Amino acid sequence: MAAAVRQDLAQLMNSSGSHKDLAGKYRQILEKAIQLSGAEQLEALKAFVEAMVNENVSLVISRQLLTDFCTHLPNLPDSTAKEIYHFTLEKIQPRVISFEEQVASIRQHLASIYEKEEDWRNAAQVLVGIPLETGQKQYNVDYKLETYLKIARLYLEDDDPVQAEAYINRASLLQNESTNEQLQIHYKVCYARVLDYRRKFIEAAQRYNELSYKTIVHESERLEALKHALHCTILASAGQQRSRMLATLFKDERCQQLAAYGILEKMYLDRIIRGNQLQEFAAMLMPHQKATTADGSSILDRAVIEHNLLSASKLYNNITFEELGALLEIPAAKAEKIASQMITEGRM
Amino acid sequence: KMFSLKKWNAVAMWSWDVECDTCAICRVQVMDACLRCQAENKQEDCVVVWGECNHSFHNCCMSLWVKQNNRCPLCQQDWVVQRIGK
Amino acid sequence: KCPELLANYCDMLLRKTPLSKKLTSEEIEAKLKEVLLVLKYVQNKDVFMRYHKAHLTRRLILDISADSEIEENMVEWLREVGMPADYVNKLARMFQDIKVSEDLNQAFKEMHKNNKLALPADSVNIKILNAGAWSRSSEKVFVSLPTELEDLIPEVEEFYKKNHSGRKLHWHHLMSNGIITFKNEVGQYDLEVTTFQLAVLFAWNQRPREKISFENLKLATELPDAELRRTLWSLVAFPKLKRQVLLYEPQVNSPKDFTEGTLFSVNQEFSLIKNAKVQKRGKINLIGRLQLTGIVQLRILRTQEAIIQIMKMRKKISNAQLQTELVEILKNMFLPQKKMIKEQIEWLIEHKYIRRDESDINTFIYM
Amino acid sequence: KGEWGFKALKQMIKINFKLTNFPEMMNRYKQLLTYIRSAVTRNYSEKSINSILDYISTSKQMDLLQEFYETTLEALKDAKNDRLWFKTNTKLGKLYLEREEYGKLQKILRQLHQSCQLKKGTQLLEIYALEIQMYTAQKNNKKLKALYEQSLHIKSAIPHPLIMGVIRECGGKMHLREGEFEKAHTDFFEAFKNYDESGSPRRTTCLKYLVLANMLMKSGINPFDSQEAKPYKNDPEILAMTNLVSAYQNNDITEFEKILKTNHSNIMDDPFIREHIEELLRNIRTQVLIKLIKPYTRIHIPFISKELNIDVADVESLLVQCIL
Ligand SMILES: [Zn+2]
Ligand SMILES: [Zn+2]
Ligand SMILES: [Zn+2]
Repeated sequence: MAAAVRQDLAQLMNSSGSHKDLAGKYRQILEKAIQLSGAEQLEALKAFVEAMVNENVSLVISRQLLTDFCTHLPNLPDSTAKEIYHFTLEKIQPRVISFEEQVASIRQHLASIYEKEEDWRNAAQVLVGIPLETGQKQYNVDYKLETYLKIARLYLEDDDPVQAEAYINRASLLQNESTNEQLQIHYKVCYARVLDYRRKFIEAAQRYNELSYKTIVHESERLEALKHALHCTILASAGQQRSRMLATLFKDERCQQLAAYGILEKMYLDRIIRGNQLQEFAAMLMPHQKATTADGSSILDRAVIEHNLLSASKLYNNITFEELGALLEIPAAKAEKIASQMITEGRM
Repeated sequence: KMFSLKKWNAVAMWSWDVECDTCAICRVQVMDACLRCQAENKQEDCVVVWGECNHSFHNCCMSLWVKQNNRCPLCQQDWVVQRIGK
Repeated sequence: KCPELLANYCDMLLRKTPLSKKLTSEEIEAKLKEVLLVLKYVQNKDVFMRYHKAHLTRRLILDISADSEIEENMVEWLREVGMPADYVNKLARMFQDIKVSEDLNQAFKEMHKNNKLALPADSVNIKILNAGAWSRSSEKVFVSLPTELEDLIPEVEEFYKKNHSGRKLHWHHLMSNGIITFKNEVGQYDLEVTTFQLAVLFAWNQRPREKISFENLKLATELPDAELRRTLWSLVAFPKLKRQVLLYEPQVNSPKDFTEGTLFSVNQEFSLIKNAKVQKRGKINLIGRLQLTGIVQLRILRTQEAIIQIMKMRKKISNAQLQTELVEILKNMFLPQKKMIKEQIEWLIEHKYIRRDESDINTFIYM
Repeated sequence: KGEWGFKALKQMIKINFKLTNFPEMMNRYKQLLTYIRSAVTRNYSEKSINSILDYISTSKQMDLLQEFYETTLEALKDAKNDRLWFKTNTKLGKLYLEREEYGKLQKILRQLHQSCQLKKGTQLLEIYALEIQMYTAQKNNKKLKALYEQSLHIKSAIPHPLIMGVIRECGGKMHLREGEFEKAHTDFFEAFKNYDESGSPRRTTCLKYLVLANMLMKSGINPFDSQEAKPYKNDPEILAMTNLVSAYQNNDITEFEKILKTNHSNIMDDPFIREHIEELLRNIRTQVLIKLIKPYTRIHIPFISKELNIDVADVESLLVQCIL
């Protein structure tokens, strides 16, 4: 076929004196191969990368031309872009310590194109490969924070909270020193989402409520944070902290816009909640909050059961097990277990 | 082998990958807050207590612990404050 | 006071740091003891301690110590003479790390002996020391190492990860040293150089002697700008040198600064000859003595009445409790250190404001 | 320069040694001993590199090594030959254990009497560690205990960080056997810390003993939180151990018993956990019982039996023991 590029590249390789026309002819070849009949451009670029990777070229113009080719790469359909990115990542692998700058940008571009295709697994693995601690280059704090938040978000969208928490713990180290307020807000949002995904509902609710008071955040995002805080507080376990949080949220004036104001007003006054006034609530619950507790009961109708039990403690002096299960939907048995669990922790 | 080196002596320095690990007493990340400062809404100092050994904790966490036992919670060594950072 | 100069005397006795070849017998060690007595009489021991630590780091990281038992006993002698415990602990950690590094290097040489790397397995030595005691800075600077050493760092990193997984190794290129071979016409003389000097010398190696400019050298070595100039000072202004290896400077000037766009070039026929007569098998060391690596009085008055406040609040307290309460109170002010609190502790006990319990060494009593 | 002189001399020495022909070499090295010593400070580098080149023939050439070390002892009496000589002790002795080399090794008795009745902390620690290893090989607990109490006095030494971690491990085992867990926990933590930096085989073995000591400490604080022990959390050898730690704290019964039953061939093998497992499976049950009967005023014994997965008689015995 039309594989004549390799011979002329090899012939130019053994040149005696340093020159710049090689970059110009590379640009000419690439631009004339952009509009090509088939995949000959991909083969030409692969041969170019293979010939360029070899150490025989001095590392004073190799880096500049490599990053120029990397920056010119995205102006190309992603089908060949993914393949060429994988090829160059594999070819740079044997010697990485020299080209520690282009690898980062290449992996960032690969992760971006993977994310644009709704693929939250491979992009995280690609972004992980960037050496941010064990590397000879010194990256700025903002770059590391942004990469960590990106990886945490990608892991969260893949329903893997453990990895998201592990990679947000590192970002928490650099949060306190970075001066970018937008980065701090993004880190706070990511941490709140991670806490929500770990079934720690009261802490996530408190964090969301605190974030809702930030003036920098735009109004719609503030309302979204308030709604998430309300949902987390409602889903939280009964106790004094939850009661205080409910009172604080009820004191807020802007809480009437949310569609769950009736449930908040009923739960604030220690009123028993039945299943009739909850069916529309479970419709708007996020799917990660609808998971069961491996006991046949979802998260919602365990917090609501604990709240009913706590509220019944104010309007009764002594109650039998059968009557306690009659108004709590427990047949006879687990009502006693729930009551005993709610005690020995100071809740009731 | 012209214009080339012959013998090389490399020197490298190792350090722990994760510096600030979770506080053992409270189990929540050390450089965020304690349990009560966030609830009472003064959780802006809440500063860590890196000790002589290398173990980090919360000041609020360790304040209750030191009263009973005056040794490091993990390695049971003498507890003296080496450097406090925030 | 003399301070650092006195430390220089120690550098002339405990090891052959540079011009310290004048060693006679073990009796000089006794003289060193007298120097220790001076350290007891004189004040401002922080500078002396820092100079001693720097000298020990320079001697150990280069393996130029005249004696080993004397160096080991120096820690005990300094502890007996009286010094901060942090310095003694750091010295002990450094000695332990140096001891472990020999075994690590032996294991690396014995295990990796089939891949052949680039150089022989008996010519590469690896010394991994803990960064919490043997170093204080944490800034990384690129050096653009040559292709020969580009295949040795990854192998060392892989071996360290396999043996001691859980720790990250950050290579320090400033403290590394090596020996290179030159071919400057009349005589091939070995030269001892660091990493930056090696990179600077090897930059002009891909095209004979030729001639290169300052901008080209900076773009090739990719050094940290001004620091690169300092490296040039090592290769253009070598003290007591008849003829430098890189005998160039273009517009004369001085190696300190004002390099501008000087065209430095290596001298192919440079007269680098030992004793100025036939450099058949000479050797030149170019590293030299490099060893590259709220006012106080108004601020110290803050904490003493804080300690006295903690004491007047409660009479009975332990050391750990006192530290916890002190650091609990002083968070709004500056973050306390360890040395300041200790200094205040014996300043308080020496003024007899508090009583040290006899049964318990840590329990304190108010007055 | 005589340094390169005897460097070339030992070079030929080894060139001829590859062609065996020993008596000439030995006698040449013997007559060059004093000249090399006086001319240049020999100490470690050259003699130790010769020993490195020579230990590759540890099989056979035993008589040659023995006579080499004899002449090094009786000729290099000047200066300190001891520090590498305990290395010869570890090489020859503890290879056949109870051989009379153990009885002979006590020729350091003059230094022993000079120190005890100091400032030679390193040598004392090394010899104490060697004797501890030998007496552990022979399983003499009283001698190990006496050695540990005698070694506890030294607090002004700078040892290699493997010698210290052996006597610390011995002290931890002694404390565990005697019954003092408080010191056993810290002793095993110190032993693991010293093994981590230098060592290999007995590295993921002191961690397991440390975990067991912490679990015999009435719970409190997960050992897998310090920076030294976290990297080995996912190690296959220690996965059962960290699962046991996670089960013990946050009291539960089914997970603990399931972990104990599944890893029968990985936990219940050594004679150290197979004996102390009876103290466990009883502290966790006691904690569960205390946590369960808190909000009750009149409870049924069979209910406790169902909760604790034991029969009525064991529940009654446990209740009687707890009340008494
Ligand atoms: Zn804490
Ligand atoms: Zn706090
Ligand atoms: Zn500690």
